[PDB]
Amino acid sequence: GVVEEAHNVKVIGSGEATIVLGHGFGTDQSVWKHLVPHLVDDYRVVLYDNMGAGTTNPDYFDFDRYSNLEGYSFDLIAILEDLKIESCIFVGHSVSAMIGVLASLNRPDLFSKIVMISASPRYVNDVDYQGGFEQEDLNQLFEAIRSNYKAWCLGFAPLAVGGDMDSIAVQEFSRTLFNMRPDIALSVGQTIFQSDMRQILPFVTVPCHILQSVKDLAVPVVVSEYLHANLGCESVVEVIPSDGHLPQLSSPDSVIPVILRHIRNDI
Repeated sequence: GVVEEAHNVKVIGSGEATIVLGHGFGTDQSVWKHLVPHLVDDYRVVLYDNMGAGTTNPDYFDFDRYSNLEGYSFDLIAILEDLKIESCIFVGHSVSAMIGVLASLNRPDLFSKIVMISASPRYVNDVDYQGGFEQEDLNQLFEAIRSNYKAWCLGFAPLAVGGDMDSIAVQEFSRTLFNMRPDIALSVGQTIFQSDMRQILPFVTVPCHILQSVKDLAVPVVVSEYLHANLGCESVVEVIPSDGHLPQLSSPDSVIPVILRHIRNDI
């Protein structure tokens, strides 16, 4: 269908047991390349790209629709409905964790579990909340994006990925990041960095597994604690001894076994 094509949907396997994987800003479904091999024997695996990813048609990026994270949640529900999926485990990386959470408020019946990787409900600091960023520094970031997108990508990618700056993962993320149309990257970056999902956390009913690197440029460890304390569902936190915002791509040996444990085992 047109929705599935537009999001580059891939479905691997069949049967009831289903896992759906959603990616974060700057990357695409390829971020899951080290996880998927360990899932396909036990699950029907669904991969898709967020609208606005470099692998998607920019003509389909409706700025009004995606001005709130709910637009992405509607896309996710649409994909699940089109594929006739009545229940899944959802694994959400970065912004996709919150997209899955929002989708679960509208259709909790569609999700049995949410596994979050590098999630945050709020990046901007206030006097009683640490998200990791002051507004002035976000403003500088947006300025840099608009000034020279390629130069910004080259400087940002090693910081986001962490580890050695010359790594394959850094190069890969730099490529997928620059693959986004610059106006879409700027718009999406603003929408995500300015988001606030804190207030809806108490309404979540689907159990959540909260995973992150101990060193993550965009997610202070206190954010995992905040999610755990404020989510209205049963939840569990595991901070991984890894570096980076895309640790399933850049540090799979330490990160993949943790993700698999949380997928396979309930709280």
